[PDB]
Amino acid sequence: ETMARKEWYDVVAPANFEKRQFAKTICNKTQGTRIAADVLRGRVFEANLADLNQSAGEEEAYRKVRFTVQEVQGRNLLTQFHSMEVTTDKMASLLRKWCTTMETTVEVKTADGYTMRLFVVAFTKPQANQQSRNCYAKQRLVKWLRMRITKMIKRRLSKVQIKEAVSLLTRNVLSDALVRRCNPILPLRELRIRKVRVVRTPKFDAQALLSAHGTIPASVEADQR
Amino acid sequence: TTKRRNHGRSKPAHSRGRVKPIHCFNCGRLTPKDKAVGRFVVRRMLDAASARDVAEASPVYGANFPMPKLYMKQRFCIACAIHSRTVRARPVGNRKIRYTRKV
Amino acid sequence: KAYGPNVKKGDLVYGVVHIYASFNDTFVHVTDTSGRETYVKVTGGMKVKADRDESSPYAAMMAAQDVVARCKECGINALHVKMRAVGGVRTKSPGPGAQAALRALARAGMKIGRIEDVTPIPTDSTRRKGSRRGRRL
Amino acid sequence: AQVGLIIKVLGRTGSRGNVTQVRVRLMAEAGSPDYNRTIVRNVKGPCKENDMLSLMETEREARRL
RNA sequence: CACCAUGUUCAA
RNA sequence: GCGCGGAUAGCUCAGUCGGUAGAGCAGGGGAUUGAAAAUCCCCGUGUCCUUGGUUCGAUUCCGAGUCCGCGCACCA
RNA sequence: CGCGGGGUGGAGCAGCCUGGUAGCUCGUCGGGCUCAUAACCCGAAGAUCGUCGGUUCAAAUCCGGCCCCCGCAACCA
RNA sequence: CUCAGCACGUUUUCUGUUUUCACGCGAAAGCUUUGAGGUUACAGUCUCAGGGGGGAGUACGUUCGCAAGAGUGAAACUUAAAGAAAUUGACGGAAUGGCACCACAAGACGUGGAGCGUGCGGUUUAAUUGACCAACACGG
RNA sequence: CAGAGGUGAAAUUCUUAGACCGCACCAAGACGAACUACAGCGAAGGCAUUCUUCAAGGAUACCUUCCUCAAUCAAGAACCAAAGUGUGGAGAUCGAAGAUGAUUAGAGACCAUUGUAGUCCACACUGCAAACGAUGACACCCAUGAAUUGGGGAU
Ligand SMILES: *O[C@H]1[C@H](O)[C@@H](N)[C@@H](O[C@H]2[C@H](O[C@@H]3O[C@H](CO)[C@@H](O[C@H]4O[C@@H](CN)[C@@H](O)[C@H](O)[C@H]4N)[C@H]3O)[C@@H](O)[C@H](N)C[C@@H]2N)O[C@@H]1CO
Ligand SMILES: [Mg+2]
Ligand SMILES: [Mg+2]
Ligand SMILES: [Mg+2]
Ligand SMILES: [Mg+2]
Ligand SMILES: [Mg+2]
Repeated sequence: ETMARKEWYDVVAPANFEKRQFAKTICNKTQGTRIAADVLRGRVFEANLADLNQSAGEEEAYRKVRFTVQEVQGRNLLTQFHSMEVTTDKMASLLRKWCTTMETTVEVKTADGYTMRLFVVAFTKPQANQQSRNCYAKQRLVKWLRMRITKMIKRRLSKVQIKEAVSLLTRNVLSDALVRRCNPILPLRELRIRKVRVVRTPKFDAQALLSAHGTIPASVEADQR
Repeated sequence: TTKRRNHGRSKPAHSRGRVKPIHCFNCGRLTPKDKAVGRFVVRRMLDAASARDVAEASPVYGANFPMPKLYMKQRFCIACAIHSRTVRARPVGNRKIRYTRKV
Repeated sequence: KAYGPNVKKGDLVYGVVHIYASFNDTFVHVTDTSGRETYVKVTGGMKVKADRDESSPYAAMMAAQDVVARCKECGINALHVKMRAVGGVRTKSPGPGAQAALRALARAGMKIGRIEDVTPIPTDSTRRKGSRRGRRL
Repeated sequence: AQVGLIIKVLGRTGSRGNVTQVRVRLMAEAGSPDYNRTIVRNVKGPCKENDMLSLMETEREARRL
């Protein structure tokens, strides 16, 4: 039997999220020369952002968030933000044909040490009274849409920590403040941070990880039935 | 006998020299991107009989939260478009009809 | 009898089912939501004896019922679903077994979470099999 | 085998026209899970609507048209 | 999208 | 001549460790079909290499021996 | 020449019960499908096992003498 | 703040890529300020190529090339048409809509196997006196 | 954990020494999807991520300057797709040759699995395209209505 050697573990998000305990998993019992706590401590857990903050509205429903395992406290897998990505169904529906599509990539080094790319996509719109056939854009103006986005993310997310930066990427605080400043350059149908990835990490500090979870919600699977 | 002005493709005389080809969607034939007939399909994943079974067994999906779909942009060879009946041979007077949007 | 985790009878335990339908064979593969742990993988070529039936939707259905039989034993009440075609440089349209595999999990009482298509799409392509003239039939 | 009622005849199908595409309502016992369920199935033989027939595996649906 | 090659010489 | 494996219908081959043979495949029929190949369903068919001790009952347990493989032997 | 190999249905080749109208592919026949031919399908025919003897209940096989075909060798002064 | 900014709306105008639309033109297909128009009412300027189909872009000569080749480029001989665009038809293992028990389907009852009757072929014979779905119990 | 692959059906091929699948990652080389169109740029070949750079190019604006400097071209020059060649790199994927499957009467083909040269870069060579708009260049006149790209001007 293969489920005879499996132990159920529970995956906790950081303190940003409403549903802390998501995505119950398995792993082998320890044989003795290989421990479960080392096999688990690099895994990546994909979860929808609408299944975490417990407040949908079809802006959170179309983003999933990945978490990477840092520390193991018994049955809890203490994780940290790995990546966030707009789902592939929402992203392909945003393209229309006759407009134009700008794609910027900005490299951000947070004040904790996490280096990240953010991959912003933008789309032009026609005006309300516009009778034109296409509404494309000047390539002078898409390079200043791109210059202002690159300047504004490297300034807002280089002061902050990593718990604050994920709370900026979630909740659309960064994105809404990035539409409003980049709409007087070009008329924007949609500006959406498409995916963000943690690229490089600082060296593992244990006290900085436990601070990032608040109070751990105390799993129930080191148990009797 | 020039069968069609524009010669089958969206390139006029003094505009482009060439356009780099794409592979056909099922044949894999390399045809130029402006020549090859291109359809953007918005196909649903499940039939409405099959989707009703899945939406009923779903905590997420219902009449409020619609189910996703496939968005793939097919591009076909001209041999491949006739045979799959994406496109058909039309009468001589009827060939100049051009559709700017999906009907 | 049930190697499930420690919850009540009502709670939903999620895994992720990875439906992979080609035009040659359909796969139904249940993982843990990290992918690093596999509960059951049942393919459509284990249900039929002829190779032409391995892609068919009825073999996808019987493979989908063999999954639900074991996922109840492992204690998995609900599933997220990631469907895919072959993708990459290839045909990117889902096979015959795809929609009948998914319907047979809902019909068998497995609760269905969030449907997603994760077919591999390139930002630019390697050269595809077959010549400049393509496959000729 | 469940007994279903033909509520609609959708036309003669197949190559030779011997198979008939119908829409069959399943007619279960009204407290059941699969009550008032309608399926689109292929019937072999002369079939008019309101004709009951027995079904071996009701979880299949035929591909329409 | 299984396989499906060919029909002597003038003349009417 | 030492240890390992192989012997089970025409071909092919897994065995319940001492309670009776199985699938694979070929050989005769209906089905598919308008005619195919493939696919199906249906009726052949092996004293289970030779011997014993014959455990309630030996393809299965066990003692020799013929046959066939590999890797090893070796002073009339 | 010594020595070595084989002669088998019209063609080319097999043949381990010592033995199946001896087997295989092709061809020849007779019927189909086709407007017609080929392909294809359903059938049936055709062997002095080169020849003479001998072993044997039984010989293509086993032992021979012959007729052919085809090579290997055919040496050193 | 790449900000006295960005996009749009109505209208002008220059340059570019085009489209369905007046003359006119063309053997026609078609072309049409983007000419194939302004041409027997035949002259704005310059330039390159062609002279029935072949042989043949061959042979020789020469110049380039590492080579493959490239540029230049004949003749003997041979032929009564080769072409071009359209029309009408016939045909498609091209779409689309129909139909038919001399088509299938779902079936029936048989023919092909046997014996005989009769017609046809062949073989015989002194002689065994049209037709080959739409010939073969037919020329009553 | 028991098959994947591939096809019209298959079989070559991979697989209990763990294939296929699933997750995160790494390496290497190509290539820049959708947006991408009777759109732009370029003398033609041709050119599609981004950012920092180098020299240019046309159009437009102008009451700037110049003052016939022009048009077109034998000879002569420099570019010129893909394949090909030489010398070094690279070698991921597709893949002439070749090899195995299969289909076939035959299959030297199409189809499946592979696989060499090539594909890609540097520096040389070649100069062979349906190099097309099957339409030489430069001027002139030329009716109409939607649009479109860049510049300028009115509101
Ligand atoms: O250079 C132009 C010329 O001077 C003038 N004869 C004009 O002809 C038309 C004009 O056609 C164009 O319609 C276009 C709009 O759909 C317009 O283009 C213009 O668009 C404006 C908005 N973007 C301008 O900003 C833009 O610069 C400009 N290109 C016109 O050019 C019609 O609009 C009139 N109704 C009738 C005129 N005869 O076209 C010349 C260039 O095409
Ligand atoms: Mg070209
Ligand atoms: Mg011939
Ligand atoms: Mg007679
Ligand atoms: Mg084939
Ligand atoms: Mg290959």
